[PDB]
Amino acid sequence: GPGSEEVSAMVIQRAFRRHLLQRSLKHASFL
Amino acid sequence: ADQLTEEQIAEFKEAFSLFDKDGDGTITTKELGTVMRSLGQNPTEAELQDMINEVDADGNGTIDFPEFLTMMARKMKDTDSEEEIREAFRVFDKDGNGYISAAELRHVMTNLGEKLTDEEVDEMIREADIDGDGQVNYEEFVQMMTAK
Repeated sequence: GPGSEEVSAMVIQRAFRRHLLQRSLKHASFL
Repeated sequence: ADQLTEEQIAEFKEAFSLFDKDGDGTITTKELGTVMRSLGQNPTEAELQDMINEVDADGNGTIDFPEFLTMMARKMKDTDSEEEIREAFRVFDKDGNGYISAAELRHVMTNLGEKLTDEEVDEMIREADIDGDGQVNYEEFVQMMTAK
């Protein structure tokens, strides 16, 4: 499986892509 | 996880079994709003009534232990949280200073995980590098990503 460093990077990336979703609405198919 | 576990069920049984006043393995729909709040949560009357509509569909006015555990299984999720994001930065802060460099944040996003796009990286840099004055102030950047 992936490394501890790799899943830590992916947690920051997922939180940042949620921040981008609320800022820019480019993938806002949720509603 | 996206679902409940035996070690969680073993604790929820102790609370549910105090409201099992009939001894049959059931609670009422009015005790549901007691037991979920006595477990330290605080859902609304509307959220409680919507979870009742999902189990009182038979019209019996009662809830079996596994039907109550479906509500708890649906409440478990793998989604983001400040206590999860903060540890990822704390793992990368090998010096323990409470700050990292813009070079480290660029590297740990472009090399590790899936490789983040340069237009996403340069935005993640901008909003932290301005606030931490040439360093990344990750401790407050955790909040700016998930505040509501």
